[PDB]
Amino acid sequence: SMNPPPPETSNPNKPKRQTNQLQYLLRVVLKTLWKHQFAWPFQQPVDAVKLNLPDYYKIIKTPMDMGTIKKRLENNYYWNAQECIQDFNTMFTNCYIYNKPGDDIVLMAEALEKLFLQKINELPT
Ligand SMILES: Cn1cc(-c2ccccc2OCC2CC2)c2nn(CC3CCN(S(C)(=O)=O)CC3)cc2c1=O
Repeated sequence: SMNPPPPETSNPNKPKRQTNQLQYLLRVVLKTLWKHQFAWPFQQPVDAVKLNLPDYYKIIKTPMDMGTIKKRLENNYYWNAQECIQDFNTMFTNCYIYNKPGDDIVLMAEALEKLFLQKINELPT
């Protein structure tokens, strides 16, 4: 269909290894964004079938969403915090390059992104 398979969320052949930055990404960054009143469009992959968005996956090269990021963090999928930060950035980029600038979805992305960037400015060493 219009929708790709969702990104992989677990890695069965990697060690379990935390870093205090990965702990912060889950317990501070993701948890704060997840509970935000504007999170809901970003809590799962964009369902281009159900939302009737035939151009979405033509335009977006790297699908990403916070449900995938949440599962990745819970499964210790990321080897390092920069991989996770990259996924958040991708998610926001996708929204900004696809959607019309004055739309609610973009207003919502911006509020989430400000919060994200403020928490990343406080990323522990
Ligand atoms: C990340 N994302 C999520 C949703 C969405 C995924 C699941 C459920 C709802 C979703 O978007 C709802 C819109 C209200 C925020 C979505 N939907 N669309 C298509 C339209 C919907 C209507 N908006 S608008 C005029 O309201 O800003 C423009 C984009 C693009 C989307 C996107 O980039």
